[PDB]
Amino acid sequence: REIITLQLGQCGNQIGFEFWKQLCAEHGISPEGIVEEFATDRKDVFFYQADDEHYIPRAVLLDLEPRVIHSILNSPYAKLYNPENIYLGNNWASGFSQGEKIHEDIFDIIDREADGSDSLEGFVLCHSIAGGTGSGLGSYLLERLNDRYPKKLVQTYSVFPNQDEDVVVQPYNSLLTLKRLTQNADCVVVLDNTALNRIATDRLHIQNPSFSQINQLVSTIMSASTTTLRYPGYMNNDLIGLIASLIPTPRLHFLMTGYTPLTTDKTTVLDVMRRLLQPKNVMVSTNHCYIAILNIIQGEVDPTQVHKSLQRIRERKLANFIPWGPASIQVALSRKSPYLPSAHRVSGLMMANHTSISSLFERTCRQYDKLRKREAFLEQFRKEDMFKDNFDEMDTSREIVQQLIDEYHAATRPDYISWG
Amino acid sequence: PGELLNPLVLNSVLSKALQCSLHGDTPHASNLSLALKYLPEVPDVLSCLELRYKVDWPLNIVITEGCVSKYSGVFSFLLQLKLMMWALKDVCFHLKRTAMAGSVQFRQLQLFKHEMQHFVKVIQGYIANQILHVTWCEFRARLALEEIQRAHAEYLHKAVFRGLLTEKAAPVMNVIHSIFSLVLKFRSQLHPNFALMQQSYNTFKYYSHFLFKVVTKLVNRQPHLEDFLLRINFNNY
Amino acid sequence: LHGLLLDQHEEFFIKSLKQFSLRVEILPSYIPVRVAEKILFVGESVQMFENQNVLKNQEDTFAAELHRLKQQPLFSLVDFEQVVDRIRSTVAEHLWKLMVEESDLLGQLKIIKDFYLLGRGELFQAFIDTAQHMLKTPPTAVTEHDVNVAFQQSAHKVLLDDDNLLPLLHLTIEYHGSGWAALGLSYKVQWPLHILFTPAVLEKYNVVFKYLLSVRRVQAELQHCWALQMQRQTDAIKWRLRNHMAFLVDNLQYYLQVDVLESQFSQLLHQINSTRDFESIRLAHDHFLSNLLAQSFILLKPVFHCLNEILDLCHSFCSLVSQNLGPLDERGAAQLSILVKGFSRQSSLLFKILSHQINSDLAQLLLRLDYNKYYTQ
Repeated sequence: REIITLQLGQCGNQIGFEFWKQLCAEHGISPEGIVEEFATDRKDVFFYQADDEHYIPRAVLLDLEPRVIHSILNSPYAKLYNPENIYLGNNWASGFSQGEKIHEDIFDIIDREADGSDSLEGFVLCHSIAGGTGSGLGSYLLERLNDRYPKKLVQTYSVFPNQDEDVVVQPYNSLLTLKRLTQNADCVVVLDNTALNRIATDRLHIQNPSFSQINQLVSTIMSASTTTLRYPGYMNNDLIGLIASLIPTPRLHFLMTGYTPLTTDKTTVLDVMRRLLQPKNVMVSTNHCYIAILNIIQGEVDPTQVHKSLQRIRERKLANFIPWGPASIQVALSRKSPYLPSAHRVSGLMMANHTSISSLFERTCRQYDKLRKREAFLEQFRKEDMFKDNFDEMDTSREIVQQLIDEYHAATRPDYISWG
Repeated sequence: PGELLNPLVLNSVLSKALQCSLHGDTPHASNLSLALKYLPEVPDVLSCLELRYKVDWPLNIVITEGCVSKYSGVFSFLLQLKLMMWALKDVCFHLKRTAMAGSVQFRQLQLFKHEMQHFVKVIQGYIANQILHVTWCEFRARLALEEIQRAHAEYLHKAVFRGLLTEKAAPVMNVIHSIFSLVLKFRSQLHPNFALMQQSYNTFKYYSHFLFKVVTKLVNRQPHLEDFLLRINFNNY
Repeated sequence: LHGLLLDQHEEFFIKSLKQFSLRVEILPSYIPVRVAEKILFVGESVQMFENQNVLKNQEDTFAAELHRLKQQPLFSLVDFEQVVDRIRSTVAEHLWKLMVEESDLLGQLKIIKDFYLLGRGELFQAFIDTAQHMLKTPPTAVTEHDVNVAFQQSAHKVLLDDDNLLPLLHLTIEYHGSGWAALGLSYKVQWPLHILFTPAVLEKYNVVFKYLLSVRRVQAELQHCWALQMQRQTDAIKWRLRNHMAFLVDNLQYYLQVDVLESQFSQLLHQINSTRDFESIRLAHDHFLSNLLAQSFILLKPVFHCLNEILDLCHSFCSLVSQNLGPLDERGAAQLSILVKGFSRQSSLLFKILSHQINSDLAQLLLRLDYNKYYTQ
């Protein structure tokens, strides 16, 4: 419905500014907030209706030790948004305590936007896990939103720390943030930085500017999630109607991501469905089984080829699902976005609950367990000591993620009617 | 209930609904009347509602005075599907306040709720294909004076035929009532008792797994129904 | 000029097809039968492209031409035949143009060859592989849909993809009378093409599809057997001698059918492309059907009834051997001897029959007797 995006950390403010620039380029808006003569669309999903027909976007700009936020200010697109949400480290405990002291002022900032809106449906959190300023601060702030607002939804557009490492404190930070994500979030969209870097090196031969193209990829994915909301469709124009179909139980809420044009910075639909089932198109690097598969496409589509192609993917017998529940591959169609150049006309996206992410979680679990038992990589930091003299929250997060991996591998079995 | 016994309390919600879509005071939003066809007296899986459209005179001789009633029929069919996405939303929202620090009783109760959302989410997506994409393909490229009456008379027949309201696909439609009624039992309980909703879930599984067999068998009698077996189960016997 | 009659209940020696046919018997004695055939052509053709339209502006010319002939109180036979053939020739050209250009015939002929005549080995090998158990077993009502969706899926499996003229090819199974025994193929046709692909020529295409898939299926399963035994003894080594012994004449027969398809398809293509008559399409199809019918051996019942035994024994033998792995001393030598004697008998019988007198078919026997060991066998 109405969604306010929340951005924290330097990387998170970068990807939020990239998202707002992508939505300025997508919709008929100037970088001043002026409505254009070709703007009809719904623009009350992220844009607050301002007084001179300005669709001023709903953004909360929060920073911790700002360096790149000055460059975000140094732009003509910093006059498009920012309806007075302004405010002035490298560890999870440090960022957690730094958010802990300033919680009242940022909560007043959130409260201003909360009473300002007519309605609200979800919170978008854009920041990186174990990224320093994002980690710790994001987990504390996530605790505060779901403590304060149990009436709304939480979605997290996040990258997981899979970059093959010097910072050695990152698995502890990721596990603590992961405990907060498992019990205080309803949906987390997980991507691998290595798979995105492999695709970026596949399309062109870049070495250094991978991050900018990854920002564009997350921008297109985040706009692709709500294109059916901003532009009139039929179904999953409520976010919860989309989120409900993939999640069987509120511990398994992590979604695979795939996008079928891979040179992005006409074709038959069964072909791009089979293409989207590839891990070369999936943005994440024993037998694992999908729990539920639902896919989005917006582009040049034949309206009658949908039943032919869904029959063809059914009788292809290509994906092997989960034997306790009656899921389906669910085909949903959205509108291709106008007011922007329509190139690479067929564009599809998949959101599916797969147990293959349990292998990546188990790799991070094994790395955490090894570095924790060796105890030469946490190194007893003063922020970690002042946060916890006894260091039992890491053990609690270990217990939570051990339960999660057990739930994962029990869901892969046909015995998940009883709890695991 | 005290309300919803007359065609004038829901009929003012219509003028309130039109403003919230930014589609009001247009000739498109002209000639809308809202009535009921039944007084609520029931697991009420039915929905009582009629919506009509009409146009000015020299176009109204083509848009017959019998077709608008069947528009009112297919409207109530889709709205009957919407009643599930209200009641299922209700039971998960009543469950939401019983969460953060959950136990076994929370997670297995949402484990029941998910697949009943999922069933309705794919049958609604099936009808949100048949009555909107394929029968619109042959009423958006089927508009080229008697021939216009003939093409429009094909459109309405295909919209009721591919919606499975017809008696040809009626055994597929009969099992859908058995799903919907168990959901209406599932909605009243939050927990008062956890196992009583589990009983309705275990019956719902039997009926879904049987709906597959009857809709696969009823292709011998339907090319449009070939899609529905594939919607409701995908790569699942 | 149109096809309409004026005289009812009294004959005027004429009545496209039936309800417009020639009444041959009543015809006057100063009029030959040949000119009646020409008149019948003109009327049937002008009726064909006249209706289903809901053209030609030579109606005034034809009316004046006939009107001048009508005035003469002498019957001049050369005048009558010349003017009716003058109408006939332009009509035949125009009808030819409509059918050959408005919906392309080259596509129709290509589809007929590629599916009835087994133009591709990969698709049909995939089809025999996938729907093996369904078609091997007797027919029922619901297996038709199964083998049809398998037939489209295998076409996509070899990645030979095409929509439109693939739905027209629809598999058919007559249940209540092994599924392979009643397997046919139908192909749909539209109104300009409707005259050339009358139901009789489709029923003729059905038979050659039925024969070609049998020899193809035999050819696949014999090599599967030989492959199974080699990959894993006296009793075993005799079996592979027997397998190769059957395979030689099998591959030769299939190659002969490939030769006749190659030679006759080109003749049909040249005869349609060398002139614009309607008569050339008829005679080209007659030539094409006659030579194929001879080479399929249904015109000679004994060699037909020998190659049939050679195919049937291979079906049973190849089905039996794949169930077991090792040597069979539980009456394997008995059946092996029965099979080798019957096989040699039937192969020598057909070899006697084959020795029409067409040069290629005579010449193809000589290969096995470059050797003089199909000479004692």
